[PDB]
Amino acid sequence: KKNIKRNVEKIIAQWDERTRKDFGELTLSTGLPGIILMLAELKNKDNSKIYQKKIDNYIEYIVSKLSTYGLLTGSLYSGAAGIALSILHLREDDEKYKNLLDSLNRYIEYFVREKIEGFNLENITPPDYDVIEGLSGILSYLLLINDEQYDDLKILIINFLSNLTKENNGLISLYIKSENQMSQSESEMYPLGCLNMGLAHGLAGVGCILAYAHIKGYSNEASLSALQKIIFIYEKFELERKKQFLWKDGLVADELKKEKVIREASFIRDAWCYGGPGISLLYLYGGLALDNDYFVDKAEKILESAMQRKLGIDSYMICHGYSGLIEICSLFKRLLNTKKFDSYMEEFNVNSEQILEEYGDESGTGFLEGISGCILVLSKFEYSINFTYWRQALLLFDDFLKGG
Ligand SMILES: [Zn+2]
Repeated sequence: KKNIKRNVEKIIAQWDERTRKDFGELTLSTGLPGIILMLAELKNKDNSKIYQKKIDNYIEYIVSKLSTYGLLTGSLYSGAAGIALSILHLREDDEKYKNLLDSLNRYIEYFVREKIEGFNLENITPPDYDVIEGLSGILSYLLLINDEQYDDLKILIINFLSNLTKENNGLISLYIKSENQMSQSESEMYPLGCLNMGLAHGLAGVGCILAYAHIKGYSNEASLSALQKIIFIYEKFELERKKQFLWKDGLVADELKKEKVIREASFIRDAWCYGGPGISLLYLYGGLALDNDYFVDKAEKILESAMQRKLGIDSYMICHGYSGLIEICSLFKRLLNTKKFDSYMEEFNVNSEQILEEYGDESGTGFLEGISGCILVLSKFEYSINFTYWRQALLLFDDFLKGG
């Protein structure tokens, strides 16, 4: 397939122009860190010395912007952890990469410690704890660093997350008040608030990160109890019968008090960020971390249901499109050696040319929603050695069974 090369070239031209002349451009979500990851994964390819030059260009461009403006966030998708993830594989190549990563890490530790200190549980909102902007996503990156100086930070985050699974409002903690929803659509969708049940912004994501922390060597009775409780909550509120393997995006106070779903959702979708595909990671990781065969076997059934169904899928993007579903299947196959998703993976790769050509320009070039995320997926099918840690950003943990 010669069409990856053409597309990459145009992406490079877009970013060469942009750097020759805003906040978004330093983010994993939409900016240079996602671009650096896509190009870095193309190292086997013929133009890889040109690609490494661009990477270094974009890196120097990044430090220059950091030196002038600073960062306001340590977050995986908008802050220092996403920038650090994007260059982590270069750590031992040159002193300049290691120097940059050390700065990022110290800022991250400062950032997290400062966040936990000024935390007010009454104002708890998803970016506090979540994958995209919060501590779960930051921990995903942190757990790739083997330096024991970060042990204290890791444990501080782990304890802080676990404690959010405790009952508060009499009963509550992770519950989000209507006022503290991330946008007004959600404020109006949830006028009495909700417990967010998505991977990206909710309970599954905390669960995954706690399971991953345990296999990495970082857990205590309380974090394991947080993980168990999270899975128990998924098991309790799972939809039934014709809606087996489905979950609403959010659970409201009364439903939680009743311990059943009361009001049906208007819109559930099959996505990484919300719904079955992302939720299947919780069961997979929980099942492997807790040595529960039932959870692992359920994880497969949940994902398989979503692959069959593809509820709400209208694009090939990572976040809530088909490339994200595919990459999750590829992770299942890698860890379990399951053949269940082989046909979907094969069909996606057969359709690869049409996927890139019809890929919207409206989604931009970035990782999370843009074309470069799709290229990353397609590229690791063609050459499965990962030169980078890009998968960490999606909580796809290739090392989950490598131990600690
Ligand atoms: Zn999404």
